[PDB]
Amino acid sequence: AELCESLLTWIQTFNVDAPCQTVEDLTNGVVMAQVLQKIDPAYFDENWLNRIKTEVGDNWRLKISNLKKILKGILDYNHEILGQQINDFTLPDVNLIGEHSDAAELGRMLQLILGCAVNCEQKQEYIQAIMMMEESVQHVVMTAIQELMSK
Amino acid sequence: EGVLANFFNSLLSK
Repeated sequence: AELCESLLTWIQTFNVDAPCQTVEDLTNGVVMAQVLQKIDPAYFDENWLNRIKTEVGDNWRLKISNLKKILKGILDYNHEILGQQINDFTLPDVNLIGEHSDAAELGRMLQLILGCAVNCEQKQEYIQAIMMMEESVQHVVMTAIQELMSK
Repeated sequence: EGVLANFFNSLLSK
């Protein structure tokens, strides 16, 4: 904890198209998918984004379907592009995100997305941007990176 | 907190 909301602030620095003001705004996967496209548009391309349904509303079953596709993508990216540098021993429980808006599990998913950004080809620029954020956010991001980069 | 910069610059150094 203290992860989800600091990482929400970080997510907000991408200024994606979908609303990203609240925890609930992240539960259907669309914001996450748009952020991943910004992180690596060569991998998280339009063909991939098309699989994420928009206008989900309160349909938690579709939320979960979207989130499973997002997590699949992250884990494939980690394996195929990042050489397994992100620690994926504990997977976020996307069912609890969909069914209960569980912000702790959401924080874990956001941590994986952070791991993509700080290991992608543009990692220098993502890290430099983090270094401009509020100190309280940077400290949580630091702890999150320590965890995800450890073996 | 300046030590935060050491952490992030250390990532950049790797």
